[PDB]
Amino acid sequence: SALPTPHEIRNHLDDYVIGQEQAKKVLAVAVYNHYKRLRNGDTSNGVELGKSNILLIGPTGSGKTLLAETLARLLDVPFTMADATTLTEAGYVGEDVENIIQKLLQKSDYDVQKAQRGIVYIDQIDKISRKSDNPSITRDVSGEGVQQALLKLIEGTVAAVPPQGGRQEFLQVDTSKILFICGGAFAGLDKVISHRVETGSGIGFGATVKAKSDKASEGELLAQVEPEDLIKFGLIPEFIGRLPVVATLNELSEEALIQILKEPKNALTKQYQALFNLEGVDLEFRDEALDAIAKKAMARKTGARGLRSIVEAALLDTMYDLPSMEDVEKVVIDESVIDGQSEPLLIY
Amino acid sequence: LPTPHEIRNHLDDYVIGQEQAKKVLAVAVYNHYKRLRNGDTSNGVELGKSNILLIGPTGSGKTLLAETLARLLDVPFTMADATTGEDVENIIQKLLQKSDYDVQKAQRGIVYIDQIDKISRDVSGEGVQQALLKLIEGTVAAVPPQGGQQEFLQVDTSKILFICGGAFAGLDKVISHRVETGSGIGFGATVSEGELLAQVEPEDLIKFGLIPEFIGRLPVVATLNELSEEALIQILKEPKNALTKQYQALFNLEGVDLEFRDEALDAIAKKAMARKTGARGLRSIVEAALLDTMYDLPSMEDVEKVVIDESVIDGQSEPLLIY
Amino acid sequence: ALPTPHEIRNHLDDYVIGQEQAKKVLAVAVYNHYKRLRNGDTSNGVELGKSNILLIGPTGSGKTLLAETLARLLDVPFTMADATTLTEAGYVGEDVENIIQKLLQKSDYDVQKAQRGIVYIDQIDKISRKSDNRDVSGEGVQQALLKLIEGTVAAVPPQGEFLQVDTSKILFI
Ligand SMILES: Nc1ncnc2c1ncn2[C@@H]1O[C@H](COP(=O)(O)OP(=O)(O)OP(O)(O)=S)[C@@H](O)[C@H]1O
Ligand SMILES: Nc1ncnc2c1ncn2[C@@H]1O[C@H](COP(=O)(O)OP(=O)(O)OP(O)(O)=S)[C@@H](O)[C@H]1O
Ligand SMILES: Nc1ncnc2c1ncn2[C@@H]1O[C@H](COP(=O)(O)OP(=O)(O)O)[C@@H](O)[C@H]1O
Repeated sequence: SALPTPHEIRNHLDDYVIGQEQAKKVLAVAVYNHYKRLRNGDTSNGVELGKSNILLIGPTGSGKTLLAETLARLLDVPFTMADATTLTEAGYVGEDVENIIQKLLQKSDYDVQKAQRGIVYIDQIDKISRKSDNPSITRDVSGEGVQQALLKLIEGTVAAVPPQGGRQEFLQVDTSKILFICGGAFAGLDKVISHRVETGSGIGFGATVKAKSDKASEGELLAQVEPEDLIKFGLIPEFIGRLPVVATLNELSEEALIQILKEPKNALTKQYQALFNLEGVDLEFRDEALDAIAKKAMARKTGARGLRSIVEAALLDTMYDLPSMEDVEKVVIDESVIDGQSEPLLIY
Repeated sequence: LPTPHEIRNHLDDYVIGQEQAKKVLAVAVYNHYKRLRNGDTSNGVELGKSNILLIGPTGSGKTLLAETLARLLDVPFTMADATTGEDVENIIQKLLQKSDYDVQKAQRGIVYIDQIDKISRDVSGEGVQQALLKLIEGTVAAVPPQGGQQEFLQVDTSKILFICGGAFAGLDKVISHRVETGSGIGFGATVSEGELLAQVEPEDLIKFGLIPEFIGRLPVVATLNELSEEALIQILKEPKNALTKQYQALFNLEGVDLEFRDEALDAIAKKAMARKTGARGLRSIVEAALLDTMYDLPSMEDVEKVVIDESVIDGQSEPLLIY
Repeated sequence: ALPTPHEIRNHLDDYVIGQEQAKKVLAVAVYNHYKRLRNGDTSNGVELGKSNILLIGPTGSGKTLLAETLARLLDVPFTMADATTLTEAGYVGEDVENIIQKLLQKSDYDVQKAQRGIVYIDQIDKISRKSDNRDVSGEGVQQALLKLIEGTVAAVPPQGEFLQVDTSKILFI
């Protein structure tokens, strides 16, 4: 009945995530502390055990969704994944907040005692930010109105969930023990933080001019974030209080992309290597081709998500004639193959 | 069991004029089912799925490639539409009808979507792309088996392949300025589109309106640029299920011969292109022409053969009869 | 050889006036329906296109009249249903299977004679999809008719076990 440690869970994620050290510590410590809180259940000397949610921040295609999915594999309690862009303020045409709890029970097979001990994740949280700039009569619903509904959910209270797909029977489900991991790529947040921190100068002659912001520093700038910086973005102070912990994820570097195709077991290189291993054929991928693929990805400003297009576009012809081909034991791909000038060398 | 070369020939029998698209679907479907025969038991655990994205004009045979492929492969297949807040559960239950409410057999089925560009730029517009993201990656949806037990069956969405079909409008202008040349308005500046679509990339799709997260799930790309005029004639002659052969077979049991000269088929190509609808707007041209002939053919006696001329399509003349 | 397209148009002219083009279309589809069932799927042409009818016209144009006048001239039974009272999931309003039940009453429970029957529906616009305001009178009803039109078998209690009655051979208007 031994629970996993923060070091053990961190090593498990290293085999599926690359280039994110500070964020791994938060999820490991939070998930570790989560098991302890639910396990004790105000039975030990420690009475009224609190809760601490997590707020992930990082650019697009940085790996936020990856940590949420890979973590659920080793996680014992259930896990779900939703989006807040479709939520509405209790009555509009779009959606209801309790739909999140409905998807949670599907993973737990309608086990209330087991669902309360589960974990929940939210994606695209930046879309919830104030839209109208200190709103007017329009009564923003997609924005501010959504945060107010979540306030009680994140803190803890009973709710109502349809049993088998309704919209006259509702079951109560507490949420004080349920954890939430909100995350969404924020747009323009770097500008807001930079403008606030690095400026103490007027435009006139007498005012002194502070020399700062020499480099962009996207990774090091988000580290200096604070709740007041988010208020200018559009978030409410009450909502930020429900999410005390913060995590800053750095963008992807060129060399980082090479590691993603070699270190993790789910790398596409290992997938295609195993795709031909069943056929009794070997595969190879030289460094001359991997570094070039990273340049094509950054050139297209698509990131690691749009990386399969570069691989499948090259091996399209080879995969077509490979099944019919016989007496072929190994295939070698070169940098020229990625450009398309040459064809991958085949070993008979 | 099949091979890319074997499936290419079968597709060729019912489809023509699209050579590059055949190799794309062949290797894709081949490796897709390979993962089902052998899953995570090999060293390459958690083999990811490769979705497919078709790009071509309307009536360019986008639906036939998915529909005909489904017939060849003994697996279920349904047809979805981008018009149908989430409204994503209807697509799952729609597939179980053909599969007789089977979990494993349905999971290996394929699904097709039409008018995928209609949502690019609200819960029915851009809100649909965001919802599909999880569907095109893997999830489970409740589906009442038989309609009703008070229970539901779980059907993963990682094994089911998706083919997002559609026709992008104005995409040619986006790629021209980015790759070929910035022109169209100047004097020296240059004032088929198919060749341009081959050089398409995901970066151009972002300016079109699509979401990069949505495009990342579909690395495969297909270019059903256009259909040739002769191909239309071949479409009515090479496929065994051609409409020309249907009417020919319709009158065979009646004991009357039918004919279709080449000088009459070329006119149908002009009316088809004039409507900018492709092969879908073909029966309207045929059924509207043969309506007069079919109306009085049973009444007429001692007629063994019928000939349709080019003038007949226009309607100015009457189809020649043979006694 | 009871039906003649040249004669069927002459008979409708007695009871209907002002629609010459529409009368020609019905004579072709109606004649093609029985011409097909005379030799079912035995010809060389495989995957033959299904023959159905879609009447579209303004008010008082005679849509409902053609359905009634046709049945009188015709021998096979006829039914006149409506999409306004149809519901889904066995609700209190009505079920799609009721259309098959009424057909047998006209045919006196003759499956061989019922498969060659005609079907007519009015106010098809009512089942048109609408944005969410549950909506039972909509897409759900269309799905039942779609699987029913594409050809299937539906349970029918004989005389009020159940009987299976194919529908790929039954016409729909
Ligand atoms: N650190 C990483 N290591 C390996 N693969 C990664 C990493 N980060 C991103 N990826 C790849 O990018 C894909 C998408 O990751 P996501 O977590 O969705 O990125 P993202 O920043 O969350 O984008 P969003 O959620 O739309 S803002 C993953 O399935 C991986 O293939
Ligand atoms: N072509 C016609 N010739 C003669 N009388 C007609 C014609 N069409 C309609 N009528 C008259 O209108 C009455 C109703 O005809 P209907 O077929 O119900 O018209 P309708 O347009 O089909 O109505 P709906 O909207 O389809 S229920 C008939 O009983 C006739 O008196
Ligand atoms: N290359 C082709 N060969 C044979 N038939 C074709 C071809 N392209 C289109 N068709 C015809 O077009 C019809 C399907 O059109 P569809 O693909 O649904 O149009 P859209 O893609 O605009 O929905 C089929 O009946 C098919 O016979």
